[PDB]
Amino acid sequence: DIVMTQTPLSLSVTIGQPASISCKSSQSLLHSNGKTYLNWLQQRPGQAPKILMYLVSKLDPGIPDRFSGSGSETDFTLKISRVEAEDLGVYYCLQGTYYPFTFGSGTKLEIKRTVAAPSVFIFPPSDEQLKSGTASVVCLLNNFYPREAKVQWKVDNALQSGNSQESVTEQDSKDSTYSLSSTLTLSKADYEKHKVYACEVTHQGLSSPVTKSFNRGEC
Amino acid sequence: DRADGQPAGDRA
Amino acid sequence: QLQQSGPELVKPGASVKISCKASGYSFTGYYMHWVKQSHVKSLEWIGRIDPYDGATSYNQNFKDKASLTVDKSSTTGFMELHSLTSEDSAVYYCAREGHWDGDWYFDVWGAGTTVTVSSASTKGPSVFPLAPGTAALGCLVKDYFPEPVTVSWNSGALTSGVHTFPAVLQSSGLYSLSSVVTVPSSSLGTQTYICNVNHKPSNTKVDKKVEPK
Repeated sequence: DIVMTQTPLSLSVTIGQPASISCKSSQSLLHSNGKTYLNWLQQRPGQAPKILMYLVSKLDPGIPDRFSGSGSETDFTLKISRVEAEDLGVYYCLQGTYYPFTFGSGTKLEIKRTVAAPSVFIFPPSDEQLKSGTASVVCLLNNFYPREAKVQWKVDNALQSGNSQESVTEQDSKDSTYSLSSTLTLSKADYEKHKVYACEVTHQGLSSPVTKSFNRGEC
Repeated sequence: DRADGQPAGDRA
Repeated sequence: QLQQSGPELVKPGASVKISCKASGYSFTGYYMHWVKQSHVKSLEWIGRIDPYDGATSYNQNFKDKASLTVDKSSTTGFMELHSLTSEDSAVYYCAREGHWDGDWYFDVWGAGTTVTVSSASTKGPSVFPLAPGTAALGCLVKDYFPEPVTVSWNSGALTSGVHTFPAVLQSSGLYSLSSVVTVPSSSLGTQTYICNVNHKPSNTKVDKKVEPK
C-alpha cells in the first residue's frame, strides 16, 4: 500500500497569514492513464471529512479560492493563501492511484490569536443531585486564549487536590478561543461539612487571579 | 449510467 | 444526501450491521465507500460497493472484518463488521464517490456512526441543572455509557454562546459532560432555557428547564 507522509503534523497560524502542508508518497501517484489521483481533505471538529480538491489541484466547487494545491509524482503541497478562523481542523492527503486508497496521518491546523481573559462562573450542586449521595461543583471559564489555564479549588480556604476534573472545548471556529470546565466532585457528607466553595483562576489574560465563590445554602 | 471511480478502489 | 444509523454498543466477538440511507440522487449510479476513523487523526478506507449489482471491493485489511451490502428498494447501504474486538471501536463513515465534469471524488459523506465494542451494559444519564451583564447557565449530564450524548438548547433555536464540553471519564467508568450557554443577564426571568439531552443508546430523551435558584 502507498505510504502517505505529511509535513508538518501540526501547525499554528495567525488569521490572515499563509499556511502550507506537504505530502510525500512512497511511489509516484501518476497513473498509467495520465491522471494524478491526489486528494486533499479537511475535517473540522465533530464533522465528517470533506474533499477540498481532487486530481492534485482541482477544487470542488464551493471550496473558497484561498485553497490551492500543487505538486506532481511524489511531492504535493496544500496552501491556504490567507487563513480564516473557519480553517481550523485536520487536513489529510489521500491517494487514489494504487489500490487500496490510503490517507496520510492528518495535519492539525490551529489558529494563533491574541490573549483573551476568561469570564469565570461557579455553579453550586443542584438539590436534585444532592438527593443522591453526590455533589458536583462546576467552574466555567468562557472564551479565553491561550489554552493554558490554572484553575484551583478552595473549600473553606483549603486548596483541593485530586478530586477535580477538567474538560476543554476545541478551538472555536469563529473567535478561536477555548472554554473550560472544572468539576469538583464530593460526597454529599463532605459537601455538607463546609461553607465556602471557590474556584480561583490564573491566566495569561488576567493581571491577577480571579476568584468566584458561593456559600453553601445562600441563594 | 453506471458508477465509476478513482482506480485505487479496485484491484485492477 | 447520506443518513447513517445511530451509535452502537457491541460485545466483543459479536457482529454489528450499520447502515447508510441515500436520498435525492440516483442510488445505483454511484459507488458507496466506507471509511474507518480510529483516533483523532487516522483514516482508513475499508472498501466500496456498486449498489447496482452489489459488486464489492475490499481493503485487504478488511476482507474478513467487513461485509458490504445494499438494499436497492430502500436505497440503503450496509456495512457489517464481524467478530468485533476493541480495535473495531471507532467512527465509521459512508461516502459517495460522485463526479463533477468528468472526474470522480468523495463529494458526499454521512455524519458517522460511533461503534463502541464493550462488555458493559448501556446506561442513560441523569441531567442536573447548572443554575445562573453576562450570565451563564447549563446542564450537567452525568453517568452514561456509551458515547455519544447530544445536547441542544431550546430545541435548536438557541445556538449562539453554547459550549458542549467533551465527555470525561469518571472513576465509575462512565462518561459525564456539561453543556453551558452564556446569555444576557437581562433575559433571565423573561426567557426560558431548556437543554434537550438525547442518549440514543439508552433511549433517553430529557428536557430540563434551567432557572435561577
